[PDB]
Parts: sequence; structure tokens; C-alpha cells
Amino acid sequence: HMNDALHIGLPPFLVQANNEPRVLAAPEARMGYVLELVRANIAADGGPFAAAVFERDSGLLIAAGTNRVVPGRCSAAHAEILALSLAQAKLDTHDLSADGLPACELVTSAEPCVMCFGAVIWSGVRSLVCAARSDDVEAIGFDDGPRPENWMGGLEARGITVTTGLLRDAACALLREYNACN
Amino acid sequence: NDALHIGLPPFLVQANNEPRVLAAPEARMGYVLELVRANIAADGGPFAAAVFERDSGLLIAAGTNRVVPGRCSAAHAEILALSLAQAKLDTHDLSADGLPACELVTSAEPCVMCFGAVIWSGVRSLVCAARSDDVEAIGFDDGPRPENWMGGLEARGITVTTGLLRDAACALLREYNACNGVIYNARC
Ligand SMILES: Nc1nc(O)c2[nH]nnc2n1
Ligand SMILES: [Zn+2]
Ligand SMILES: [Zn+2]
Repeated sequence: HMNDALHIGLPPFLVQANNEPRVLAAPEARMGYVLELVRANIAADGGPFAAAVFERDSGLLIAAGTNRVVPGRCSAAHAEILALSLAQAKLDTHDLSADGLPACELVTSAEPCVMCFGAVIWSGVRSLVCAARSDDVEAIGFDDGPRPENWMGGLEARGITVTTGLLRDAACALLREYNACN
Repeated sequence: NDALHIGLPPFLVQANNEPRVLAAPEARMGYVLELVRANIAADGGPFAAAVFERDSGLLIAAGTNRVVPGRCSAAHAEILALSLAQAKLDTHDLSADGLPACELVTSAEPCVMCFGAVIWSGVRSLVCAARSDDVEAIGFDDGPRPENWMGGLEARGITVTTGLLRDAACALLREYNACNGVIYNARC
């Protein structure tokens, strides 16, 4: 709580993720790093979800986010919202497709909820890469909410390419561990 | 570099600091539309929202669109109002045990992002002024909201009212389009 701002603090691992230079060229290298943030997040009292904004072609890491809903007292503090918002703050624009910016990609541990679906559309990212599916997320009692018919087509029609199931099995291993062992 | 930090302009800090009780829907929405006009004057978009105690009218928090000045595409009025209400009441869930029922009063029907945010927030009531068609007829974009989003909220025990002070909300959207241009116009 602050008089004069909405302020979501980041746990140490996530401050480090957002300030340590990191270039990950391969799609699986990007998603592997996002899954490292999942496990660090769970250890830091957060939900089993992480995402990062990368420059699409180089794989330069711009920003990372994790679920901070409960410790942050903020239902909007999904991984995707934090990653997109922190990337925008770093690049000084609400619009990651502004002229001069390199094309940006959101790499996410799970397919977005209806709120984060909207956030992706507003953000200016040109690519979304997901590991776990809505079905995998719903099957451990998280709720994607009423996502419109053909949410993938909705993103694709707006110039946002969608890839799903990348390291899904590894993402499912961490989700199942969260369900059992947490 | 260690936080998501969305700064609030002074008028919005003022709005979040002063105790205020507005019983009637029209009183609540009247105050939300004052914040629309103040926000336009502070380089923001023509959108504002506030969380109230549904049954007492006590204001809990207000938000405005700070997308462009705040360099944050998530900084929609609804996201700021719901999040600031959560920070103030110290919970992610505005329906947590012991909290009064909360109401989001918004200058326009929520985009698909904000629709999802309303579902997760714990508010039990949504009250809107401008319709989605009003906002999209004047060049804005609410994005692909699911079929019967109002039915979707009502089925989750979130009551929906729309069109409240729609005429004043439309007047602000139209006055904003007029002055929304690079050529200096001292009238603005
Ligand atoms: N569906 C879903 N649910 C949550 O609680 C989340 N947190 N971060 N991304 C998220 N996605
Ligand atoms: Zn989400
Ligand atoms: Zn919105």
C-alpha cells in the first residue's frame, strides 16, 4: 500500500531476473528459464506461474514476471501482467510495437487467463509462446475464466503469433509437484 | 527496477486520500466522471473507475487510465481502482471473510482484460456509464470480449448495470476526441 502509486514489490530472484543481462536464442532456452522462475516463485510464496518478455529475434531478456497475487495483495498480479508491464517500463513505452522497438515475445509457463489474454492484446508483443495448456491449468484448480471462442485466432488476427505446448511436459512436472508437495 | 510502480497524479492521490460516501448510483458515477475530466487534464485517457462499499457508498479507491503517461498498457482505470482497493484492504480478494461487498463503478464498460480483472477481483457489483459501442464508435477498442460477458458476470453473482449517466460520459468522450490533437488549441 502507497498513498501515491500502485506498487507491486518483486522478490529477490525476480529483481535479479529483471537486472541480470541474459540472451537466450532458442525457444526452449527461453521457456527453460521461465520454468526456473516458476520453481523460484513457488519457493517465494507465489503461484506456479512465470513469464518473460524477450526480444523475439535475439532472445535478449527484457523483463520477467511471476504470479504475486497472494503475497502482493493484487488479483491482477499475474505473471503475464508483471512481465509485460516491467518490459514497457524498461523500454519507456506502453506499446512494445512502437516504431524503433525490436519485436517482443511473451514466453509464458501456461496459456493466458481471459484477463492476461486482454493484456497481451494491449501490450504490443508480436508473439506468445506457452508451455502448459488451459486444460492442464484448469486440471489443478486454476481458472482461465471465460476466454472468448477461438482466443488463439483472436491473437493471430491482431498480428500476435501463438505457439503452445513448448516444454509442456516440464511445465506439467512443476504444476503437479505444486498440487502434491505444496 | 525492483517493482512494478504505477505513479498516481496528484488529483488521483487526492481522490484516494479523502474519505467520501456517495449513496446513490448517480452520486457514485457523478464522482467517477469528475475523475475522467481531471484525468484528461493530466494527460490520461478519458476513463476512470472507483471501488465503493456496495451497501454503504464509502469510497475505497479510485483509478484512471494512465496507459500512455505511465508507459503501462495494463494501467486501465479498472485495474488501478481494483488493485488500489486491494492494497488498501490488504487482500487480493475483495470478497475475503469480513470485507463488505465491493462495487466497481466505471465510466465505460470494461475491455476484455478488465472483464477478467473484475471476475478475479472479488467485487460483487459492476456499474458502467458509456457502452462498448459508444467507446468503439469514437475510435477506441475494447477487444474481443466473450459472448454475453454481462451474463457471465451475473452468473458469477456479479450484478451488472450499464448506461448510468451515459449522456455525461459520452459528452466527456466527445470533448476528449476534439482536444486530442498535436495542433495547439488554447481552448483545450
Ligand atoms: N490462469 C492463471 N491463473 C493464475 O492465478 C495466474 N497467475 N499468473 N498467471 C496465471 N494464470
Ligand atoms: Zn492471467
Ligand atoms: Zn480495460
